[PDB]
Amino acid sequence: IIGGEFTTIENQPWFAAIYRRHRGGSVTYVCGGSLISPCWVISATHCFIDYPKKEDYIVYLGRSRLNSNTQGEMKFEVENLILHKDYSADTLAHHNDIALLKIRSKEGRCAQPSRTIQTIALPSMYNDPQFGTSCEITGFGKEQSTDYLYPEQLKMTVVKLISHRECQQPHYYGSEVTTKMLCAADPQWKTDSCQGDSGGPLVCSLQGRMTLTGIVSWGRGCALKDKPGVYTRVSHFLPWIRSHT
Amino acid sequence: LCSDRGCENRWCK
Ligand SMILES: *CCC(=O)N1CN(C(=O)CC*)CN(C(=O)CC*)C1
Repeated sequence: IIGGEFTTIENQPWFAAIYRRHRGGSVTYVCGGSLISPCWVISATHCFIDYPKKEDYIVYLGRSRLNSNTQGEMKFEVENLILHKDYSADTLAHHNDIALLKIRSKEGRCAQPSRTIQTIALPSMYNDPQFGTSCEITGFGKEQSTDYLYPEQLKMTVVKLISHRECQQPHYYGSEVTTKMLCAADPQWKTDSCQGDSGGPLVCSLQGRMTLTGIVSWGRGCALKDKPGVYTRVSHFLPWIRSHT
Repeated sequence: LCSDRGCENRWCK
Protein backbone atom coordinates (compact mmCIF):
# COMPACT_ATOMS: atom_id res chain seq x y z
CA ILE A 1 0.00 0.00 0.00
CA ILE A 2 1.46 3.33 -1.18
CA GLY A 3 0.55 6.02 1.34
CA GLY A 4 -2.57 5.33 3.38
CA GLU A 5 -2.04 4.35 6.97
CA PHE A 6 -1.15 1.51 9.30
CA THR A 7 -4.03 -0.62 10.44
CA THR A 8 -4.67 -3.53 12.72
CA ILE A 9 -6.33 -6.88 12.01
CA GLU A 10 -9.43 -6.09 14.15
CA ASN A 11 -10.10 -3.34 11.61
CA GLN A 12 -9.68 -5.81 8.67
CA PRO A 13 -10.74 -9.15 10.31
CA TRP A 14 -11.30 -10.95 7.00
CA PHE A 15 -7.74 -10.30 5.81
CA ALA A 16 -5.69 -13.39 5.12
CA ALA A 17 -1.90 -13.36 4.93
CA ILE A 18 -0.57 -16.01 2.50
CA TYR A 19 3.01 -17.26 2.65
CA ARG A 20 5.07 -19.91 0.87
CA ARG A 21 7.38 -22.40 2.54
CA HIS A 22 10.67 -23.10 0.73
CA ARG A 23 12.89 -26.19 0.85
CA GLY A 24 15.50 -25.33 3.44
CA GLY A 25 12.61 -24.05 5.56
CA SER A 26 12.52 -20.35 4.69
CA VAL A 27 9.02 -18.83 4.48
CA THR A 28 8.24 -15.80 2.31
CA TYR A 29 5.12 -13.65 1.94
CA VAL A 30 3.20 -14.26 -1.30
CA CYS A 31 -0.09 -12.41 -1.44
CA GLY A 32 -3.12 -11.21 0.44
CA GLY A 33 -6.54 -12.85 0.51
CA SER A 34 -9.96 -12.57 2.11
CA LEU A 35 -11.90 -14.97 4.32
CA ILE A 36 -15.31 -15.46 2.60
CA SER A 37 -16.46 -18.40 4.75
CA PRO A 38 -14.87 -20.36 7.59
CA CYS A 39 -13.09 -22.82 5.26
CA TRP A 40 -12.47 -20.59 2.23
CA VAL A 41 -10.03 -17.79 1.44
CA ILE A 42 -10.31 -16.00 -1.90
CA SER A 43 -7.23 -14.54 -3.62
CA ALA A 44 -5.69 -14.15 -7.12
CA THR A 45 -4.53 -16.92 -9.45
CA HIS A 46 -1.35 -15.13 -10.52
CA CYS A 47 -0.02 -15.39 -6.95
CA PHE A 48 0.06 -19.20 -7.32
CA ILE A 49 0.19 -20.02 -11.07
CA ASP A 50 3.97 -20.71 -11.16
CA TYR A 51 3.88 -22.78 -7.93
CA PRO A 52 0.47 -24.46 -7.98
CA LYS A 53 1.36 -26.91 -5.16
CA LYS A 54 -0.97 -26.58 -2.17
CA GLU A 55 1.52 -28.19 0.25
CA ASP A 56 3.82 -25.16 -0.15
CA TYR A 57 1.40 -22.61 1.36
CA ILE A 58 0.69 -21.25 4.83
CA VAL A 59 -2.34 -19.03 5.51
CA TYR A 60 -2.71 -16.87 8.60
CA LEU A 61 -5.87 -15.34 9.93
CA GLY A 62 -5.94 -12.78 12.74
CA ARG A 63 -2.43 -11.49 11.95
CA SER A 64 -1.39 -7.77 11.90
CA ARG A 65 2.37 -8.07 11.39
CA LEU A 66 4.33 -9.69 8.61
CA ASN A 67 7.03 -11.56 10.53
CA SER A 68 5.64 -11.72 14.02
CA ASN A 69 2.84 -13.48 15.81
CA THR A 70 -0.31 -11.53 16.65
CA GLN A 71 -2.30 -12.61 19.69
CA GLY A 72 -5.29 -14.73 18.62
CA GLU A 73 -3.91 -15.46 15.14
CA MET A 74 -4.75 -18.84 13.56
CA LYS A 75 -2.37 -20.74 11.26
CA PHE A 76 -3.66 -22.91 8.39
CA GLU A 77 -2.52 -25.33 5.70
CA VAL A 78 -4.18 -25.33 2.28
CA GLU A 79 -6.45 -28.34 1.79
CA ASN A 80 -7.48 -27.31 -1.69
CA LEU A 81 -5.86 -24.79 -4.07
CA ILE A 82 -8.25 -23.90 -6.88
CA LEU A 83 -7.03 -21.67 -9.70
CA HIS A 84 -9.28 -20.28 -12.44
CA LYS A 85 -8.81 -22.53 -15.51
CA ASP A 86 -9.21 -19.51 -17.85
CA TYR A 87 -6.53 -17.44 -16.17
CA SER A 88 -4.30 -15.60 -18.63
CA ALA A 89 -1.98 -12.57 -18.58
CA ASP A 90 -1.44 -10.02 -21.32
CA THR A 91 1.28 -7.32 -21.31
CA LEU A 92 -0.40 -5.66 -18.31
CA ALA A 93 -3.88 -7.16 -17.92
CA HIS A 94 -4.61 -10.30 -15.93
CA HIS A 95 -7.78 -12.17 -16.88
CA ASN A 96 -9.86 -14.37 -14.58
CA ASP A 97 -7.41 -13.45 -11.87
CA ILE A 98 -9.11 -15.35 -9.06
CA ALA A 99 -8.29 -18.26 -6.80
CA LEU A 100 -9.78 -20.16 -3.89
CA LEU A 101 -7.89 -21.66 -0.98
CA LYS A 102 -9.71 -24.16 1.21
CA ILE A 103 -8.01 -23.80 4.58
CA ARG A 104 -7.55 -26.15 7.50
CA SER A 105 -5.51 -26.16 10.64
CA LYS A 106 -3.38 -29.18 11.48
CA GLU A 107 -6.30 -30.32 13.72
CA GLY A 108 -8.62 -30.25 10.68
CA ARG A 109 -10.52 -27.12 11.72
CA CYS A 110 -11.70 -24.16 9.64
CA ALA A 111 -11.59 -20.56 10.90
CA GLN A 112 -13.03 -19.82 14.35
CA PRO A 113 -14.72 -16.39 14.43
CA SER A 114 -13.35 -13.82 16.86
CA ARG A 115 -12.75 -10.11 17.28
CA THR A 116 -9.76 -10.54 14.92
CA ILE A 117 -11.12 -13.24 12.55
CA GLN A 118 -14.38 -12.62 10.61
CA THR A 119 -15.78 -13.47 7.19
CA ILE A 120 -16.55 -10.78 4.59
CA ALA A 121 -19.78 -10.75 2.54
CA LEU A 122 -19.80 -11.37 -1.21
CA PRO A 123 -21.74 -8.99 -3.45
CA SER A 124 -24.85 -10.11 -5.31
CA MET A 125 -24.62 -10.69 -9.05
CA TYR A 126 -23.52 -7.67 -11.13
CA ASN A 127 -24.11 -5.53 -8.04
CA ASP A 128 -21.26 -3.05 -7.48
CA PRO A 129 -21.13 0.42 -5.98
CA GLN A 130 -21.46 3.52 -8.14
CA PHE A 131 -18.31 4.92 -9.68
CA GLY A 132 -16.95 7.75 -7.54
CA THR A 133 -17.73 5.60 -4.44
CA SER A 134 -14.91 5.21 -1.90
CA CYS A 135 -13.68 1.71 -1.01
CA GLU A 136 -10.78 0.44 1.10
CA ILE A 137 -7.80 -1.74 0.20
CA THR A 138 -5.63 -3.64 2.64
CA GLY A 139 -2.24 -5.39 2.48
CA PHE A 140 1.41 -5.98 3.27
CA GLY A 141 2.54 -4.80 -0.20
CA LYS A 142 5.25 -2.23 -0.97
CA GLU A 143 4.98 1.31 0.44
CA GLN A 144 6.98 2.66 -2.48
CA SER A 145 7.73 1.30 -5.98
CA THR A 146 11.47 1.52 -5.19
CA ASP A 147 11.12 -0.68 -2.08
CA TYR A 148 12.37 -4.26 -2.30
CA LEU A 149 11.04 -5.19 1.16
CA TYR A 150 7.48 -5.23 2.46
CA PRO A 151 6.39 -3.36 5.60
CA GLU A 152 6.05 -5.26 8.91
CA GLN A 153 2.73 -3.64 9.82
CA LEU A 154 -0.51 -4.17 7.87
CA LYS A 155 -1.65 -1.14 5.89
CA MET A 156 -4.86 0.27 4.47
CA THR A 157 -5.96 3.10 2.23
CA VAL A 158 -9.12 4.49 0.62
CA VAL A 159 -9.45 4.82 -3.16
CA LYS A 160 -12.36 5.85 -5.40
CA LEU A 161 -13.97 3.58 -7.99
CA ILE A 162 -13.33 4.73 -11.58
CA SER A 163 -15.85 4.19 -14.39
CA HIS A 164 -15.19 1.92 -17.34
CA ARG A 165 -15.57 5.05 -19.54
CA GLU A 166 -12.64 6.67 -17.82
CA CYS A 167 -10.50 3.57 -17.33
CA GLN A 168 -10.73 2.70 -21.05
CA GLN A 169 -9.46 6.15 -22.09
CA PRO A 170 -6.33 5.71 -24.22
CA HIS A 171 -4.08 7.41 -21.65
CA TYR A 172 -5.44 4.95 -19.04
CA TYR A 173 -5.75 1.29 -20.19
CA GLY A 174 -7.78 1.36 -23.41
CA SER A 175 -9.60 -1.91 -24.06
CA GLU A 176 -7.19 -3.89 -21.83
CA VAL A 177 -9.69 -3.26 -19.02
CA THR A 178 -12.78 -5.44 -19.44
CA THR A 179 -16.22 -5.52 -17.74
CA LYS A 180 -14.93 -8.29 -15.44
CA MET A 181 -12.52 -5.77 -13.93
CA LEU A 182 -12.90 -2.68 -11.76
CA CYS A 183 -10.56 0.32 -11.69
CA ALA A 184 -9.87 2.27 -8.52
CA ALA A 185 -7.59 5.19 -7.83
CA ASP A 186 -6.75 8.24 -5.75
CA PRO A 187 -7.88 11.43 -7.59
CA GLN A 188 -4.46 12.92 -6.84
CA TRP A 189 -2.59 9.65 -7.63
CA LYS A 190 -0.90 9.57 -4.20
CA THR A 191 -2.19 6.31 -2.78
CA ASP A 192 -2.70 2.88 -4.37
CA SER A 193 -2.08 -0.84 -4.01
CA CYS A 194 1.25 -2.20 -5.19
CA GLN A 195 3.37 -5.31 -5.52
CA GLY A 196 2.63 -7.70 -2.65
CA ASP A 197 -0.95 -6.41 -2.21
CA SER A 198 -2.17 -8.72 -4.96
CA GLY A 199 -5.02 -11.04 -4.03
CA GLY A 200 -6.16 -8.85 -1.13
CA PRO A 201 -9.54 -7.17 -0.76
CA LEU A 202 -11.10 -4.08 -2.19
CA VAL A 203 -13.91 -3.55 0.28
CA CYS A 204 -16.91 -1.26 -0.24
CA SER A 205 -19.77 -0.55 2.14
CA LEU A 206 -22.99 -1.66 0.46
CA GLN A 207 -26.12 -0.99 2.51
CA GLY A 208 -23.98 -0.72 5.67
CA ARG A 209 -22.56 -4.15 4.87
CA MET A 210 -18.82 -4.49 4.22
CA THR A 211 -18.60 -6.25 0.87
CA LEU A 212 -15.80 -7.84 -1.12
CA THR A 213 -16.14 -5.90 -4.33
CA GLY A 214 -12.64 -6.42 -5.77
CA ILE A 215 -9.49 -8.51 -5.59
CA VAL A 216 -6.16 -6.72 -6.20
CA SER A 217 -5.00 -7.88 -9.68
CA TRP A 218 -2.86 -5.54 -11.79
CA GLY A 219 -1.82 -2.07 -12.86
CA ARG A 220 0.92 -0.06 -14.54
CA GLY A 221 3.37 0.77 -11.76
CA CYS A 222 1.92 1.87 -8.44
CA ALA A 223 0.13 5.20 -7.85
CA LEU A 224 1.05 6.40 -11.36
CA LYS A 225 -0.90 9.27 -12.90
CA ASP A 226 -3.71 7.96 -15.17
CA LYS A 227 -2.97 4.35 -14.15
CA PRO A 228 -5.58 3.04 -11.71
CA GLY A 229 -5.29 -0.10 -9.64
CA VAL A 230 -7.19 -2.82 -11.46
CA TYR A 231 -9.28 -5.36 -9.54
CA THR A 232 -11.03 -8.62 -10.36
CA ARG A 233 -14.74 -7.77 -10.29
CA VAL A 234 -16.02 -10.26 -7.73
CA SER A 235 -19.68 -9.63 -8.66
CA HIS A 236 -19.00 -11.22 -12.10
CA PHE A 237 -17.47 -14.43 -10.69
CA LEU A 238 -20.23 -15.63 -8.34
CA PRO A 239 -21.05 -18.79 -10.37
CA TRP A 240 -17.36 -19.77 -10.35
CA ILE A 241 -17.09 -19.04 -6.60
CA ARG A 242 -20.30 -20.84 -5.61
CA SER A 243 -19.48 -23.95 -7.66
CA HIS A 244 -16.04 -24.59 -6.16
CA THR A 245 -17.14 -23.76 -2.60
CA LEU B 1 7.00 -4.07 -19.26
CA CYS B 2 5.40 -6.06 -16.42
CA SER B 3 2.72 -5.10 -13.87
CA ASP B 4 4.28 -4.88 -10.37
CA ARG B 5 1.00 -6.33 -9.20
CA GLY B 6 1.65 -9.62 -10.99
CA CYS B 7 5.24 -10.02 -9.81
CA GLU B 8 4.46 -11.90 -6.56
CA ASN B 9 5.91 -15.39 -6.07
CA ARG B 10 6.87 -15.89 -9.73
CA TRP B 11 9.36 -18.14 -11.44
CA CYS B 12 12.34 -16.78 -13.36
CA LYS B 13 15.29 -18.27 -15.33
C1 LIG C 1 5.90 -9.08 -17.77
C2 LIG C 1 5.30 -10.05 -16.81
C3 LIG C 1 6.02 -11.36 -16.80
O1 LIG C 1 6.41 -11.77 -17.88
N1 LIG C 1 6.26 -12.22 -15.65
C4 LIG C 1 5.95 -11.92 -14.23
N2 LIG C 1 7.27 -11.94 -13.61
C5 LIG C 1 8.05 -10.75 -13.23
O2 LIG C 1 9.22 -10.89 -12.82
C6 LIG C 1 7.42 -9.36 -13.29
C7 LIG C 1 7.92 -8.47 -12.18
C8 LIG C 1 7.89 -13.23 -13.61
N3 LIG C 1 8.16 -13.50 -14.98
C9 LIG C 1 9.49 -13.73 -15.53
O3 LIG C 1 9.62 -13.95 -16.75
C10 LIG C 1 10.69 -13.74 -14.64
C11 LIG C 1 11.89 -14.21 -15.42
C12 LIG C 1 6.99 -13.47 -15.85
